Amino acid sequence: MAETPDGKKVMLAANIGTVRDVASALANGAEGVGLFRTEFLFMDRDALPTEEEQFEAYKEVVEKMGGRPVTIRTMDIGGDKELPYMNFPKEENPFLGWRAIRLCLDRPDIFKTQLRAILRASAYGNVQIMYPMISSVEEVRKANSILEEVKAELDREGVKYDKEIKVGIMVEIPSAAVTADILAKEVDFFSIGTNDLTQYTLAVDRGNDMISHLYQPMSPAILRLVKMVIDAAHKEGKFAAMCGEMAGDPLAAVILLGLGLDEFSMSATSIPEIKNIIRNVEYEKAKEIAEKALNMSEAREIEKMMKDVIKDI
Amino acid sequence: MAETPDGKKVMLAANIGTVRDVASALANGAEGVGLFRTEFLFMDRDALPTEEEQFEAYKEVVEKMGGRPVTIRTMDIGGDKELPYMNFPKEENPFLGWRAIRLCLDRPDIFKTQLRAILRASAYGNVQIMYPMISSVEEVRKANSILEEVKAELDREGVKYDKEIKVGIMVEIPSAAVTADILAKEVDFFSIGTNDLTQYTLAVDRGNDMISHLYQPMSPAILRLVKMVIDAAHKEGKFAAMCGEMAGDPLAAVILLGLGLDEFSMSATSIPEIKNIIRNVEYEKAKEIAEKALNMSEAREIEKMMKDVIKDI
Repeated sequence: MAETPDGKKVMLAANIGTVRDVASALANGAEGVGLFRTEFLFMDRDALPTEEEQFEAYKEVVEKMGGRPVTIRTMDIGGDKELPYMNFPKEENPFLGWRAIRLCLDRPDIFKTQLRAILRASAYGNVQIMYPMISSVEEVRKANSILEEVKAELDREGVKYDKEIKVGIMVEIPSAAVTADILAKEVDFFSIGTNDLTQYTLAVDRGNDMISHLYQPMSPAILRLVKMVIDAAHKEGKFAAMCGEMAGDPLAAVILLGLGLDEFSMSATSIPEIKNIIRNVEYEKAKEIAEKALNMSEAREIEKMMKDVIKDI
Repeated sequence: MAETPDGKKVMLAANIGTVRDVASALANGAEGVGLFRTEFLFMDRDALPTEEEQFEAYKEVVEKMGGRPVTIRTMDIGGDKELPYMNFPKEENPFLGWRAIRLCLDRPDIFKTQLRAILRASAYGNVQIMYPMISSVEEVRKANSILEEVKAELDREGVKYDKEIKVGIMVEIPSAAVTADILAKEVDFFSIGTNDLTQYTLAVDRGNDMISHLYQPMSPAILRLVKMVIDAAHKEGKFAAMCGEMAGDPLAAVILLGLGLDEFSMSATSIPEIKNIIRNVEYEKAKEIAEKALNMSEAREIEKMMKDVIKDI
């Protein structure tokens, strides 16, 4: 398992986007699913996914992971996507628009269908709910209110769910990182989504060819937001995960270990590589390295240092 | 002067978008021009503004201000605006795209023409340069390198500029606030652009009516970034300004004052109103109100508190 020579234990989980992916996740040592993307259930179809179709998908993954935690992220879709049954409005900047949790709060019918399926799946294993695109504690409160509604609905129908199901949020909007202490009081965990956190924090559309060079997850700015979220989570006794691609990056492994990240979630094939690094760097050394990294000025300084750290393999 | 009874002074400046705006600024008691928007020189024309046209504009504002500091912001335009001669690319998210300083560093011929006019204008008064849409220190250093190249050009041409000319940045990308301590080593001042800082920090397009209830400049997240910038500037002996619309908002005046903001730049008409608030609130009391505002969790609590604070003045 991923434990430093001096005894610091971390959890390595897998990001998946379909029911099939569980096989590779376990074969590569995944202790759980830190990010189950549910977009496969909504894309390339002409009507919304029914509760039962969603339930069967969630159920199969939850059972095949054999009690390991499965963090299911609710729909993270906006008008930038091709969905004919949705009818999205015209948006000049879709990435800053009506999408994901914002759409769900305005379309409770979609949101409750997915929550009902996830909750019913939690009766068969270890399930966690994760909201995307959270900007403020007020949104989490509204989301959790509809979640309690669905619980009450299933209660009235005689349908079982895990009453202790944990609910967390993707931390991908900068306001969520800067107010992590506030959010920490309302959620059971954070998962740092560095992919979009980098895009919003630097104001850089990764899909834009002309400013690609400005997209730098390994930047002083994002690593300071990472530390912000981890510390706020720990101060409230909650655990901090990361499902962005940084968690699978060997150059970031030692920094994240040093910052006290509880859970690395990544593409399954990256798990053995990160595990090896964790097992070959003391937690006390990693803390020093993360401390140096967070006092650096430019992403290049950090890259060179970590390259030298990985070089010492 | 805008000074609290117990002796805390702040500088009240004016935002302007044309040359003629300077008269109103002086008439309202502006101690400077905290933001000279230069978009008027680029918009609604068929060709780039020449150095001499820009120079004559900058020079007149600088002279009429009579030695008061004039902060001139370089071009802040992207493909969201219609400018045929710029040949902007089609972009999915223009606000996250190739604009302002990112364009200037890719098109230094445009950048140097404007910097040349600004530098020449500084021979006639108190001029300061401000870069928009800075996301990293790497960008500031790339922009300053071009500035020094322009200084060397003027030198060998025998043209005069203020060799002590101060250079600062707009703080509107979240990463710039999170790395203020790093940026403070490379700039002479910050100016907080709360308008765009709010949209980026919350990942909300203010122009999106469907989610415009999420646009909240007076949220904990934004005010915490403001404090971040102010503290970082002061640790390096620099001053922190705000030209975003928050600086002209009477509700924010006491918080901004309490956080230690050095300079309030606003539409000239708003200067007397903010001045009256500053002079009728004790700095010691303002610090406590700011501390409370930053410990709060919703934009509702803060605005509700501030409304009472400035009714009781």
